[PDB]
Formats: sequence, C-alpha cells, structure tokens
Amino acid sequence: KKKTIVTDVFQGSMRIFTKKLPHPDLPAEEKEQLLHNDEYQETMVESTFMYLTLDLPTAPLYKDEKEQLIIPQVPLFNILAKFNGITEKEYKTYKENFLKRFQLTKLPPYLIFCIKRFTKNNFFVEKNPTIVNFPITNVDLREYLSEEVQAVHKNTTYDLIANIVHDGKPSEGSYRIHVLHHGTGKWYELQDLQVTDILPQMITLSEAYIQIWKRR
Amino acid sequence: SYQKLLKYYVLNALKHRPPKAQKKRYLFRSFKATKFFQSTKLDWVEVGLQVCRQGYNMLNLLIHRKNLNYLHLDYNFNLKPVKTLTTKERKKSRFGNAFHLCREVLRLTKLVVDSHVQYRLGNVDAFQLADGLQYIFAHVGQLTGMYRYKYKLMRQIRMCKDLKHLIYYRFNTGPVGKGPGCGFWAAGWRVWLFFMRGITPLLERWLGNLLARSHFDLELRAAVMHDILDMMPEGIKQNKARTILQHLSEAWRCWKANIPWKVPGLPTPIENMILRYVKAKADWWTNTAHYNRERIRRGATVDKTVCKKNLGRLTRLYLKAEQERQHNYLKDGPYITAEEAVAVYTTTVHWLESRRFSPIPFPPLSYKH
Amino acid sequence: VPGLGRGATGFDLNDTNYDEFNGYAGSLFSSGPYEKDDEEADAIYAALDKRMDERRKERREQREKEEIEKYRMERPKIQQQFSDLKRKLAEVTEEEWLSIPEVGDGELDMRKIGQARNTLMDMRLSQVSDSVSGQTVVDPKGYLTDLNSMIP
Amino acid sequence: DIESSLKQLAERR
Amino acid sequence: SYMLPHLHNGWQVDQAILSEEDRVVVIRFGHDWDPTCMKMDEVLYSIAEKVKNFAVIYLVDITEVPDFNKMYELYDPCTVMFFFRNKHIMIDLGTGNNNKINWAMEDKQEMVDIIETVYRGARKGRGLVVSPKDYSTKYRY
RNA sequence: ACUCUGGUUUCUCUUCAGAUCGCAUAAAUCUUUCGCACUAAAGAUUUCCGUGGAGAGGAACAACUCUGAGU
Repeated sequence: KKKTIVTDVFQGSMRIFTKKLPHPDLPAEEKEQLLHNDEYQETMVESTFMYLTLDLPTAPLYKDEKEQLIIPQVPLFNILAKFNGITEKEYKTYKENFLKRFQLTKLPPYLIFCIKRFTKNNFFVEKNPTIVNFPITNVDLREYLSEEVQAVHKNTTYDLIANIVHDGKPSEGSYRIHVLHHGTGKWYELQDLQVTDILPQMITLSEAYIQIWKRR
Repeated sequence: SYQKLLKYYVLNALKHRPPKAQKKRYLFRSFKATKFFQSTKLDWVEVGLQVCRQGYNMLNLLIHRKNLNYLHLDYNFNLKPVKTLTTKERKKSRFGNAFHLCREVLRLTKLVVDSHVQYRLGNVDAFQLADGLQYIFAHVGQLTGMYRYKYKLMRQIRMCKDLKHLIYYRFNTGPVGKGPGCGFWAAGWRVWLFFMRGITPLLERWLGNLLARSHFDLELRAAVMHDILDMMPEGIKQNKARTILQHLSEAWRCWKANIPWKVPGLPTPIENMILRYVKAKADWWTNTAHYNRERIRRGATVDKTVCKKNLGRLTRLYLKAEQERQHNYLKDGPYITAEEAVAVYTTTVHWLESRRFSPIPFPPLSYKH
Repeated sequence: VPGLGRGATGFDLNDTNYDEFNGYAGSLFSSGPYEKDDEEADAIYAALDKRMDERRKERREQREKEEIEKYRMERPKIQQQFSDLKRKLAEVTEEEWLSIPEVGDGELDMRKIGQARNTLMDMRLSQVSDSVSGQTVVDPKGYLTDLNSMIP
Repeated sequence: DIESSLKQLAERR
Repeated sequence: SYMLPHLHNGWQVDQAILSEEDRVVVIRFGHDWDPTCMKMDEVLYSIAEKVKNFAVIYLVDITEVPDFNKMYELYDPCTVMFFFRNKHIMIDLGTGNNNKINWAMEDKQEMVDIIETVYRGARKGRGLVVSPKDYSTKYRY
C-alpha cells in the first residue's frame, strides 16, 4: 500500500526527461550515429521525488567589487530553477556523459527540499557556505513545473514552514532548526533544548540545509 | 624452542585460509607435453649431481653474460670477486637480493647432493650420512648464509633451530648422551622444503625476467601547463607559454591572499582551467598544512624549512578563517541579543554603583603623576 | 663528439635502473642475437608459461578489473582532472588564443541586517545608558582649546 | 620550445 | 615546465660549459621523470631569475646524453654538479665527495647561498670551495 | 542356483570445487597498526607447493569372481 500518510503528505511526482551524450572523443559522424541510434536518446523516467535535492552552486572562492560581505549569496529561484525542464544537468557516469534534465510532474502538499551544502573535495570534505536567498512568505513552482499539466495543479503558492540549518564546521557542527510556528506568526528558532525567537528576515540569513514548505 | 614451535603452529593455523579453485594445470605435465623435454629414470644421487652442475652452469652464465668477468663462482656456489674493481664495476658487480638468495639455495642444494654422493661413494656410513643431513638442515643458516639475502628466512632458521633443539633434547637421553650422531632430519627437511616451495615463484620470476628477448602542487602545475601547452597552437606556444605560466602563478598567489584574480582579457575556458587548478592546489595545500600541523603537534621529526613553510601556511589559513568569521559576524549581525546585552549592562551598572567606583577621567592638563 | 673535447674527467649502472629486489633492471641477454630457432623456442616457452598461468587467470583478471573500476571512482589522474576543461579549452578561437595579456598587468544585502541589528542594540543600550547616575564626559573641544594654555 | 619537453615529460609520468 | 633549457646533446652541453666563463654553470644531471629531479627543477626555478645575473643553470637528461653519467660517474637520481671555465669546482659539502650535491635541496635560500659561495670560490680560483653549510648531516631536528 | 548393461590399471586434456579442497604449510603486494619491522600483528590480494569432483580421449589386460540388475 504505497498510499501511506508520509507518502501522501510529503512525496510528489517528478518527470525526469533525461538523456545521455554519445561521446566526448568522437567525430561528428560517430556522435550523430549514437544520437540517431537511440544510444543518446531522451527518455521519461518519471519517479516519486520525496525530497528535491536542490544543489547550491559552489562558492566562487574569489572576491569582487560588490558584496561587501564575502559570503556569496544566491537567490532561491535560480537555485530551484535547475529542476525545471529547460535547465539541463550532466551526470559524470562511468564511461558516459549522462546529460539529463528534470521536470516536476506533480507537487506534493508539503514539499521537502534539502540543499546539499556539503560536498567532498579531492582531499577533504568541505561545506559550501553560499546563502540561499529564499523568501519565506510566498513562492510558486509553476514557473518550473512541467508544461503538460501546468494548469492541472490549481494551487502553487507554497510557503516555507520549517528550515533546519547546520551551522559550524563540518566535523564539529551544530544543528539548529528555524521553524515557522502556526497559530501565531513568529518563526521561532529552536536549539537542542533552547527555544528562541528569530526575525523572519534573519531566517533567510542562516545557511539552510533542509527546508519543508507548505503549498497552502 | 617448544614455545616458538607452538607459536609457528598457531600462526599457521589461525591463517588457514581455504585454498582457491584452480583450473588444475600441471606445469610438469605441460613441460612433458613440450617437445623440448625428454624422459628417463636415474638415481637420486646422479640426478642431484647433474642438477648441481646445471645450477653452477646457470650461475656462470648469469655472472658471465653480463660482462662481469671480474668475479668467479666457486664449486661450492660461493661467488668471490677475482680482484679489485672500480665504482663503475662495483655497480656492475651489483648482485640482487634475489640473485643472492638463489645462490644460497643452490649452494645448499649442492651441499646436500654432494653429501648424498659421499654417502653413496663409501666416504661415510649411512648413520654418518643421516648426521650430515641433520647438520646440513639444522644449524645450516651459518653454513648457507641465506639470512642476509632475504631477512624473512630468519624465521625459518629459528624454526629449524627449535626443531633441532627438540630432536636433540628428546633423542639424546639415556645411554646416548650429547654428541654428533643425531640423524633425525625429517623436520628440518620439511621446513626447508616448505621454504623452498614458497621462495620458488619469486626466484623463477626473477630468472625469467632476466632472460628476455605529497607532491600534489608540482604535479598539478605540470599537468595544467602540459594541458595548456598542448591546447595552445604552435604560433602561440613560442612565447605565450611563459605568459600562461605567469597567469597561473598570479592566480595561485591570489587565492593564497584573499585578493581576487581578475584577468578580463583571458579566454573563458582559460579562466575556468586556471580556477580549477587553483581550487585543486588550494585543497592540496590545505590538506598538507593540516597534516603537517598534526605531525608537529604530535612530535614528528621536521626541519627548519618545513617548520617555516608549515607556519606560513597555517598563518595564511588562520587569517583567511578570521576574515571569513568577521564577514559572517557582519552578515549575521551581533551575536549577543539586545535583551541579554541590556540585562548585562544593568547588572554591571548595579555592581559599579554598589562598589561606588568613581570613573577614571581623561588625563588632566596638570596631572601630578 | 665525446666529452673529452671539454677537457673534463672524473672526480647502464644507474641507481634508478638498479634496485634491491631483482638487482638492476634490463635483460642480461641482449635482444640482438635472435633467429628463427630463437623464435620457435620463445614461442614454445611462452606457450608453456601461459598454460601454466591460466589456473586462476580468469577469476584473477575479473577481480582485478572490478578493483580497477572501483579505484577509478577515487583515483582520478591529474590528466583526467583537467581532461574535461582541456576538451572544452580547444574552443578558444585564434583571436582568443592570441589576445591573452601578459600577467604583469532583489539582491541580498548581507551587511544591511547586521547594521540594523547593531543600530537597534546601540539604541537600546543608550536608552539603558541614559539611566546612569554619574558617567563623566570631558569635552574634546575644551581640552584641545585649553591644551595650548600651558604651551611654551 | 618548452611545450614539447613538458609534454614529453608528462607522457612518461 | 622546466624553463631551464636542457642540453640534449652531450657535446652541446660541453660547449655550453665552454660558452660562459664569467659566471657559474650548473648542470642538473637528474632525469626529469623522477620526483626528486622535479623538486630540483623547482628549486632551480626558484633561483632561475635570481642567480641569473651571476650564473647560468642548465638541465640535463642522463638518458639523452649518457656520456656525462658514464665518464663523470653521476649515478645519483638527481646530482647537481658545477663547471666554471672548464674547471669543475668542488663544493665542500662534507658528504665524503664533492663532485655532486646528490640531495634534493628544498630550501631556496640554501641553494642561493651555495651558488654565491661557489661563484666566490671560482673567482678566487679555489677548486674546492668551502660550502658555508653543514651538509654532512641531515640538518633536521 | 538362470542370465545382464557393468573390468581394473595407466597416460593426457578441459571444467568445477570455501570440503580441514591439504589431519600439511610457504612466498609476494597493498592496506591498517604502534615504529624511530626476520626479530609484528590485522585485513585483503596474488603466484607457487598438489589435491579432490566430473567429463573427454588414449593403451594395457579381465571378462563376469564380484556386485547391481533382467529371476
């Protein structure tokens, strides 16, 4: 019985119109042969995306004229636009260039997004400090939804309900949760055993790791 | 000796990995199928003498075909240099540890074969032959001298010594006291047969090969330079390679000092490659600095240059981390909340008022002290 | 011409070509003296060696290939590292590959929230500090003006 | 110039 | 990299030794494959633009030109030797001999000081220049 | 108690075998482990030392004692 409470409340449908590339080290004829022989074809492999791993871009590791603060900010819309149909993504699979492209077929009532802010370097495991400029009042994913059923989803105005930020160094790090409480409007930030009050503008300041938004 | 034998048995038992499934190919039967081999039947003494002669001939071929005619191999398989030689000839006289081990094994085999021949030539009695075999197997590390060729054989030598001690102390009891007549040599024979069977693949591979027919920064810089040069045309590789190297150096020095590297006149793929190289070098440098700091804290052996380089890298990393922390403090604002700060200020004011501490004024124009 | 022309003297036995195990590299038998009988003997010997090496050859080869494939996940060659960049790097045109200069020559306002918080905290503290009893203050105008009242 | 020598050295390592 | 032009031909290297007389000629007989010779080349590049006005450093490959490794007997993986106006100056390192450095000197300042001392000794004509270093030990603690 | 496919020995090849494949016991490489590794342990890998299973082919001499089977 796949229609579980969790599967119905926090799991959605994504239609990954994914493809592959023939070869980087081949001429035009050999590449076109695989492009036409379904060896580099585009296929729809629509699955159930319980969590949308919106990947943040790596820090430029270089200063600029603007950005008085040296923390590279990033808008949520640009971050979440990767999952849209137009934005193609490449996967460095073994002996292949899996150039794919995703598309959200159906949105869950409570979308859960977990930005992978921590990666592994060639000799260590660094955490990307880029901030996610995510408005926490109203947002719509219809600008990144699939064109086939764009009008099928009547409601698209989703608002963030809870954010969990992992502050500190990767090895020694603290896990704080900034949750927007219902009943009232205050988005309280809760430590392990300390409950504080966080300003809504300050919620979008701390680097979030896992976010859960209510589609209203 | 008994404890050492028990240790060897327990080691051979705990490591009893069951054998693997081979294809059951017989090397001896394969060589028999080969047209370049004949078959006959002869006494073990004659075959041993023939094998000793063949081994001597093979050693002579290995020490003569290499034009190293300044040394001679004795009939006892103890190769001794003929006369003095120069450093060039000394390097030419380099005898590999595999060669030394093979020479020692051949010497032991020739000694055993000659002892058998003497037993079959009427030189000594059969009991004397057994005693000679016991001597040629136990307490034979001194005679063979194979320990220097391969240090690992010292374990087998100690096992043979323990077997000799046990056999002695058991047999030499009652009317038969201490003496040289102990002829029980099966144990040492088995030990040396096992050692030879283990050693055989390495020596065979060496003989077959003879007869035929930490630095991530420099490596990454060399790889990037090679890639750029191979991509660069011959019309631009005459003098602009130094320019590309200088640009890479500027990028490296830029990331190490928080100064942005801005080359707007450079190609976008060139900038991407430079940025990738800079990121790789930064990761390698950070890992190396962390490892060096850990080693220094633990108490590893370093030098003044290494200590200076590690201190510089650690200082640069600490400065970058402090800059990042200050930037985050500016971004995150004051960590102390307004209410907590007000409460702390009120407490300090109350404490000062209770102490009635008169504030220290600005230094007057005519201060006494 | 040899090095004798420079008039220099002292003060394949190289140390790199030499080693502890298996001694020095190279083959003691020169590859020159071969023949058709040598070809036949070498073929027979190689066939015998290959036959005697095929016991676990298939399983060993499969396991080694799997291990190499696994190690390819964590062991990228320096060349492989820049391979993706080097492939795209060839797209730079001749003008792009010649204009390379010599190396000798809405939005997020992160500081805004910090400044606002600092201003609020300072205002709150000053409101608290306005309740102080006897905090002193020496006017810089008076002190500087009266600084030269005792000058030579 | 140095590009050929660098490529030769890299190809052997 | 290896910006120092390696004299491929042995006779070319000998002529290069006879080319400059008023400066110091240092030939790196190390094979460019080994990492030790790579570190030696890096150290040379550190002093490439410094000792240039007083010295002319060239690389060498014992595989390319073998006569140098067979007559001078440079068997080390990367041996640094000097020749001044057809006179191979000896550096009093204290390692038993003085024909080569034989050590991957990772200190640029030490190499610069050694080059300066070698130049001073060559100017003074001393065939065995007293190296201002305790090279007989590892110089580490 | 009548009859019946059914002999062992030995040589060779292929293939499988984690069963104490072997009531025996080695070698090498990497990895982790404290060194500062013959004198040391752990994990893995590989090659030998030589086997058992089955199949296939070959040449020697037993032809039904035997046993299973067709009474």
